[PDB]
Amino acid sequence: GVNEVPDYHEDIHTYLREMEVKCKPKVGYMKKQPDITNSMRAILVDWLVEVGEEYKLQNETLHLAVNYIDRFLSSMSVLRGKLQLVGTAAMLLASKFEEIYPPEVAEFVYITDDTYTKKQVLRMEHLVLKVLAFDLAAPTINQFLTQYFLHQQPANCKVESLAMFLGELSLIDADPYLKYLPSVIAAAAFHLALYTVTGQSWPESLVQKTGYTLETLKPCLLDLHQTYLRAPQHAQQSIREKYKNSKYHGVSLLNPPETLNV
Amino acid sequence: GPGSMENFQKVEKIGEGTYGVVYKARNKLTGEVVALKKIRLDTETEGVPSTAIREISLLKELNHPNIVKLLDVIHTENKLYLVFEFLHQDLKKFMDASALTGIPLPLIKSYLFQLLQGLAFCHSHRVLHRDLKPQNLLINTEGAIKLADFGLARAFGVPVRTYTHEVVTLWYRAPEILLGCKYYSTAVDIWSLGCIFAEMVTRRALFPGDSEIDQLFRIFRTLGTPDEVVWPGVTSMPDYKPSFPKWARQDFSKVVPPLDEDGRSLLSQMLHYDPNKRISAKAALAHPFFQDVTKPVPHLRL
Ligand SMILES: COCc1cc(Br)ccn1
Repeated sequence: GVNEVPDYHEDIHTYLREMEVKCKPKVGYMKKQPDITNSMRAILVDWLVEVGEEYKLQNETLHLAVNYIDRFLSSMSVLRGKLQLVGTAAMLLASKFEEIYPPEVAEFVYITDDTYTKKQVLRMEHLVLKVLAFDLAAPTINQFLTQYFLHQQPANCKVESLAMFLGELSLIDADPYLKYLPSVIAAAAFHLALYTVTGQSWPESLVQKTGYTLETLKPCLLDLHQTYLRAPQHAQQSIREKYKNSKYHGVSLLNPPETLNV
Repeated sequence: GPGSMENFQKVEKIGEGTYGVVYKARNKLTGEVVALKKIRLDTETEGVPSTAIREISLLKELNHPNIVKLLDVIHTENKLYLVFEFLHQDLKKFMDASALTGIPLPLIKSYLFQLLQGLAFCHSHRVLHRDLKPQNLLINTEGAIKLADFGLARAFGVPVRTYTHEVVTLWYRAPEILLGCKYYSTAVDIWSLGCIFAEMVTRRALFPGDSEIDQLFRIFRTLGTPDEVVWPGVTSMPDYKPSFPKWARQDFSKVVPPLDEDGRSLLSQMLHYDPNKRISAKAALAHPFFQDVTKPVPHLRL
């Protein structure tokens, strides 16, 4: 029904496809950052996963913040001492956009363990807004996933949660995931989740909607399948912890498949 | 962005809100008349307001003749000026000056048709307006009408998730919001436009309640109290009570007597209880009521 906007879902999907291209970060910004690395970014994202957990924020909020951060770091060079300030303002701006009840600024100051001042957080909020030119309605993995979910026959919560999980894992690791558009990571995540749980594959009907096939998704899928296999070993564990919770059906506890036959 | 307050000469105040003050102003170099909305970040205990972040981000991407254009954003350290395309009046003020004569049927039809275009454009870009009312619809001298004030708007996902409750000025608020429903969608913007359609005809609010529960009751007395047949799920809704009086639906020719058969048809589809059956803006544009509008689609601005 209307909750799925039958009259507008195609218009909206096409528009998200256009915007994801405009909102895309520079794929190789880290090698142009003198003082920060993929590893440091991973630590930041993992931490933002914990903040969203602690403040019971929407997963959408988390995705928007990472989008803001990656875009910011594409044109602004940042000292390792200040990375967390960028992340904090990003989370704030994402929360004010996407949350019914955003945490107050002071709570954001609190989670940085008084590394920064309220004044510093609000000034980075302004800088981020300047740098992004207030373009904050960015497409996320989640906005695509939720549409892809409408193609399940029938709906399966394990599938939906697992896909969300795999999408989240991709936020952590700029190499390789900066090179994939949200819509593609989402496609990979959905197919992997579906395969893992039910044995089925990326459906015909999503080939109609998206123009993507197992062929076109294959690169991303091979990466996401590795990330899934290695996830217990990753330095960063906050997403696995989160997805043990019953809220997400404990999906981090499912066993990845050993092969995709793709 | 490429704008500077030195290029503007203020002309007069034209409005205010918790948003702040709005001035009519003139671009001293191009000649362009604009509305400046000032947001005093000066008071920034919480930094830039969420209303402004939403308004700006959402308006950036909505270029359409029937949506007011954000021309620019001047972001000083002390203040935030939104530069808008200027429109001389709002629909509420015009109706107060449309005295008793009323609005001629050609002009109602034109306005409703433009409003649907604007709204269809919003829904097509994953934006709910969530405060459609006559005060927030601007008219110009050329006969255009444009959705304005996107401070309460919101970027939605598909399917929608739970958003802020008791959104929408009360008289224009949909049954599903009033009943505390977990999820609401594009259908709430249609309801508001429905209420507004009626209001353009009569020059009086269709459901002017003075509380949530009074609002419901006025709706129920007009369209009948909904049950499982007209609206499956209704009796299961969080703020649905079995004790609700059961009013019979009055014939629709009595709700807005001057309205023709086509008008009545369109209005009934805009005011359908079931959000799932309520007409979309996109479908409503094809309704026979509009067959004979020939006012040129107004042009987009630069
Ligand atoms: C478009 O110019 C009229 C106007 C614009 C705004 Br924003 C607020 C009040 N009045």
